[PDB]
Amino acid sequence: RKDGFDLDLTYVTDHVIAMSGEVSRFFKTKHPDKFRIYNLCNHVYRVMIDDHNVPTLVDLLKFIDDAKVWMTSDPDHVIAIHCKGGKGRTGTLVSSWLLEDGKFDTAKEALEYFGSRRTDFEVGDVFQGVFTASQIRYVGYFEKIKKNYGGQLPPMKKLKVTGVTITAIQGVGRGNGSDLSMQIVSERQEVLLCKFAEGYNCALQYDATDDCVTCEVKNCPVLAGDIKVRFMSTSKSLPRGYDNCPFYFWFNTSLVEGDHVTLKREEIDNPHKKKTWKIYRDNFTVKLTFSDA
Repeated sequence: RKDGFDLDLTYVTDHVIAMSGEVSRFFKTKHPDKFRIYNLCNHVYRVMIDDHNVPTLVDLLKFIDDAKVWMTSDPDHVIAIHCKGGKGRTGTLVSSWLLEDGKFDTAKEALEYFGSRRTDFEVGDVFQGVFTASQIRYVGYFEKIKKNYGGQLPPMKKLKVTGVTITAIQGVGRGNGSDLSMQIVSERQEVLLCKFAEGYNCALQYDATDDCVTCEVKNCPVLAGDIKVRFMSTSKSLPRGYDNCPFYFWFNTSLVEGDHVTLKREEIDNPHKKKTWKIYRDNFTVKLTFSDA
């Protein structure tokens, strides 16, 4: 800002920018004809990602391909990734790029580096100060793709949710799952809704001894690719976090191992924030049971 530019702009590296008339002016003078801008919310590449959500794995690989050709074609080329505040969504793509460009071997290091450069958190509180749990997971997904699938999408696995289990239920909503409903979202569309107490597409069992609820999930259509699962509540005590609900997460069907996915507190979106840890206890987990489809 010694040059007089007042932009919320960070050189994550010398050639990788994260940011939130003055902007066009900055790139025209500092990087004339040598910039590519990525809009997350004609040297412009658009990818629309909802606040506090992830790009699909397809969105992410498309971006990587586009970024790579631009970056490799000229030493002085720069990429600039912009968002609302240029935080979690921006960090997801930048960290993925940093992994692609070889600067880091692991997602954890890439993510932590982005957080240290972009924010004044620095290392320690980066993971939940900057990213959602799904955002962390998706950069981890990209790491696995690069290491084990040659930078390409894994073989498609199609699944159906046959069950959901939630542990440490006491103190969450009404404490017996009766306030809860579950929505499954694929490609921006609701594909299943379960209302627990009522038995609407499901059957609820509450176990007071194990402090858990288990719900048989009925009528799930075939799920393929990136799946968002949202939980809603009619209770007064369960706060809504991001995404207008108590808790939610994204996963990719083709990266599920075995017949289930179990997510710990820190792996679920909203409970990942420390402010909620009086509600979501250390043993709070959500597990989805699948069948092959």
